Amino acid sequence: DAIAIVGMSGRYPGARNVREYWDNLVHARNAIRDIPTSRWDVCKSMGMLDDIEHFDPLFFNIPPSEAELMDPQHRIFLQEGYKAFEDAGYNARTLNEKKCGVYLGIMSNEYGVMLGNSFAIAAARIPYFLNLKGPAIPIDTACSSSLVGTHLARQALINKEIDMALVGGVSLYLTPESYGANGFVPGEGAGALVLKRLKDAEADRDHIYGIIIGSGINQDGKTNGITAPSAKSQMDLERDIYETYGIHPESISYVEMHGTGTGDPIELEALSTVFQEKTDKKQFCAIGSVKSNIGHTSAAAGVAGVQKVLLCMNHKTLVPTLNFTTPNEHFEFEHSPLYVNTELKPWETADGKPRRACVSSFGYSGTNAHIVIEEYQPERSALFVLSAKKEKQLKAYAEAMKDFVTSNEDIDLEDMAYTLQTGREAMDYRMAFLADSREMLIKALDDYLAEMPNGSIFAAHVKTKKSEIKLFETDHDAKALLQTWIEKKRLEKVAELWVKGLQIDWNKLYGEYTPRRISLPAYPFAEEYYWLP
Amino acid sequence: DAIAIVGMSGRYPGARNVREYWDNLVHARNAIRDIPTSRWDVDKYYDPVKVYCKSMGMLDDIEHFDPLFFNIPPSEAELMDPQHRIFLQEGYKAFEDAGYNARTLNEKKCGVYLGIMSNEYGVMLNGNSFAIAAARIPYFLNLKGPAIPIDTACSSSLVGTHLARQALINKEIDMALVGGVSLYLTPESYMSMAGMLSPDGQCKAFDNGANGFVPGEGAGALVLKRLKDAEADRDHIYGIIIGSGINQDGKTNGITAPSAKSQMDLERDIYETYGIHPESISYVEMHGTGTKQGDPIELEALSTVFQEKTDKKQFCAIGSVKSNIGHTSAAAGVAGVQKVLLCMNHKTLVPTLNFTTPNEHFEFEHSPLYVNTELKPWETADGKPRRACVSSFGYSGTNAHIVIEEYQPESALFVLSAKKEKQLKAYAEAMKDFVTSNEDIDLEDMAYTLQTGREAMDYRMAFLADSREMLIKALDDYLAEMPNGSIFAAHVKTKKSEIKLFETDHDAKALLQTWIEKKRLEKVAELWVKGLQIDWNKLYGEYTPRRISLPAYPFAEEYYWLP
Repeated sequence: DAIAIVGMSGRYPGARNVREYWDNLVHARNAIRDIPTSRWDVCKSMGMLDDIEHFDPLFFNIPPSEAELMDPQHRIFLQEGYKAFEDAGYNARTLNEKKCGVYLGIMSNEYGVMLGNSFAIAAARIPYFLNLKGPAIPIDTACSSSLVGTHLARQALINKEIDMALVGGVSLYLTPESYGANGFVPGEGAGALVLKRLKDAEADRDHIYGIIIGSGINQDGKTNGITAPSAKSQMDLERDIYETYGIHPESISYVEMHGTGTGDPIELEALSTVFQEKTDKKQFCAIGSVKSNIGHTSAAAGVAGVQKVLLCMNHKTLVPTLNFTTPNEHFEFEHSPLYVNTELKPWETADGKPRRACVSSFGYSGTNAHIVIEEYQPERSALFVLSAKKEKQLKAYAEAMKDFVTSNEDIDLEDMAYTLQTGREAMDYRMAFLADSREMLIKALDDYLAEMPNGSIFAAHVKTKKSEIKLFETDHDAKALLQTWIEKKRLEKVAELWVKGLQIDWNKLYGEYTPRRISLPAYPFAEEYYWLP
Repeated sequence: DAIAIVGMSGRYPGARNVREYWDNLVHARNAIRDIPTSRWDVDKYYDPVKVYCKSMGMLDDIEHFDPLFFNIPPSEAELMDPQHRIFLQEGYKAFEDAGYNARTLNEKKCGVYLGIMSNEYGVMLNGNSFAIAAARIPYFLNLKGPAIPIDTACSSSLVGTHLARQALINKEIDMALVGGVSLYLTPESYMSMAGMLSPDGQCKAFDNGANGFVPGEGAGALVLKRLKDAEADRDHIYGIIIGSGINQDGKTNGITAPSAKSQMDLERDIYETYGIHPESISYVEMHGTGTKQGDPIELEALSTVFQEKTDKKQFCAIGSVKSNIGHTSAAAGVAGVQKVLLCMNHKTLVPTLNFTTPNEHFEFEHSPLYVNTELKPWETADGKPRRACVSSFGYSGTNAHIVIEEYQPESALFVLSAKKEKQLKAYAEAMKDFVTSNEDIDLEDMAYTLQTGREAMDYRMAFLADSREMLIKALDDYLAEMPNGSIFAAHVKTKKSEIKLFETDHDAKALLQTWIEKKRLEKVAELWVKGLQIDWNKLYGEYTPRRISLPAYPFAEEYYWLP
């Protein structure tokens, strides 16, 4: 039935993550810049990612020398994909042998040619690293790729062929060669979503961004030139989805258009016509395109749009679409169900109905996709733990957490700790601390970073402390003592032992109030430069 | 009230005149060819996704001109836009078709309204302004009515027709020459595709596979008069204009998009103003350019206006000659009017081409309209004259629509002359072909037309005939230079002395005057060819024949292009 989106990660022009992405959208920021000479010597504009050469190959058990031979599209998605899992609150341990499919939108080979680097391998990186067992399939339907992938993952989950799916897209523009409405400006990006059956997501107590309640794909078929759109195919696609899944156009209040700024009028007419077949209501449905902010992120276009929509729903807020002064002459808005939203405003819904939105993505090869997303409506000291594979990254992790807590005054401290305990892998470099308030939490992380002694803070490298924790691992009364500590109160003791490498049973910390996993900052990868050898 | 069309001349793809035009229409011929390299290299501009059309309705010999005929120095001819040269010829011939000549047009209050929309030749060169294009004919023939070029794109010649009509009705002019001319000289201009052109190079009017138009070249002219004047002057009348109107699309979706509402208003207002019932109309020559969004809008508009007034179904045939010749742009209106007049004259409807399956966006079955693809009799009920409309819509949004009604009217001495002997020979050839092709020609009307409705120029021939066969034989004998005692020929400048006697002597003049009545044609003939002025009216007593359409001057085919 319904598919839950339980994890997301994103890296788009002007946005290193989904929180910056949201902030940029709220403030109507445009990330399009002139192409610098460090890329190539110069349309002279692009929605660019920063530091596309950066990778943490050691994290992924990849030899540094192999990293130079990897398409950065592979490298960046590997990172974003992984972070999507961590966002959902899953780790290497909990993913091991999971029937998780990987569906990766990808549509260019630039690095391989400039020079392992097949589409087939690009999709297979994450399954190989995490020991996943669902199929790994790259999808090249051009700009519809990530949304096509979403559809396929959706169908596999519903048929119970997999129990989880990582869907995503990645697009870089590396060469000069591969490169009011007047055409589009190319964008770069990488995004991933983690999908589950809704019933599983609720039983597993995942945090849920939203649910997919309908999706479809089809073809333009014979058009006037292979890259031209078909009004009829777009209409059929949208109609068939709404009819198959019992979705009334009146229930939809936002559509993230394909909206490349070429094509535009055909898309508008199609969607308008389909809506009007079912309702007389006027100007109820806002339309936008994040391509106005970040450019045309190609294979990653679908996932960029889906993430925008989920963020909108989560904040119950509609954000401006950009570059709109006067309506396209070829379409008449006044008596349409559609209106272009250029305001930052509250996303209003009537009588506690869940917000619904659509995302469209159409490819130059004629393969179309369209999905319908519905807002999800859900029914003392804590022990904070952090770890990373190097001390430098632990420090970066602490900074990321401090920024996050500073930015989010309403964070549930118990949920956050719980996520750090159960929703992250305990790696070799460790710190832990107690806090009973936001202020104490921020102070602790500050103290850690500034190296100001603080009696609530514990840190160790696990390999150094082996002899010191053995006393607890094998003896029966030591375990009983630890269990008494963790069953339950002293937390200081649990903390000291945990940072030294002792495995803790985090479940025992909680009698019949158990907190929930929430979205937190994911691993801060080492930012090492790798390019052509 | 009514405006009589009393003369016509046309030059379209596959048709050097309106007689070939008619033949091509009857036989359902498509004139659209691939563009030859002698025009430009399509391979150097062609891209299938640059130009994406390689086809055109082309005129032949666009470089040919007879500058000496028009008192133009040969060297100036190279500097003249061929659009000007071509119209200058076609206009002049329209007058001759009507049976008017330099003498009879001198100082006439004749307006000239010329559809023209392009400057290619002038640009290539870097005299050739639109203003001068329209003014050539007035300058040559000493006409005194206003000379105005009309550029409303593809509606140009039909807007000109409306303006000429209103001037004639308001008695500001006594005659009008209306026309249009379009050539496509460069890859650049024909090019603009803007998405306009068909990749298949056909105007698929009314068809579901309509995907743009193919550019066409053409030059056409009509001579208009008030009907009352046309009847008093005993003109031959092709048809009458009984209504016309022009308007604007206004604000559309894109300045080149059409407006359903404007087309409906245009047509409705015309019919209401002039008391024309849609049921009385049996053919419409559509704008019918074969564009995907344009065609269905035109159909729906016209259908709707007809349906407001009648429940009758499928009584009005629709077609578009653009299916035959391509989209002849500024000349589109005049080409359509000329088709309709020819249809009326022959009481015949002809096929519209490239029609396989009706446009999905319009349902014909319950329409007053049907697409005619048959060569068939144009039937009318009772006594009633046939009525037809022509529509022409421009890319700039200025529309025109006229309503034409069928007109229902209540030995001989043949003389020919040209400015050079070579052209006289060509004139004799054209007449022979005409007489051969037209087995029912009235010999007395024809002679009368050659006598009174053509200028006596310097190289002359004349002969007697009492039958078609005799006429054909004489012209054959003339052409073959094989002796015939009833054929006379001379160059007038050579014969001045042999004629003077009849110009100055009182008794000679009295003898010549008796001859004209004495019933002696041989004598009149010998003298006329030598340059003697003959009072042709004296040849006729109780019965005077009527002017009819004959082949016009066959211009020298001299090549002029860029200097």
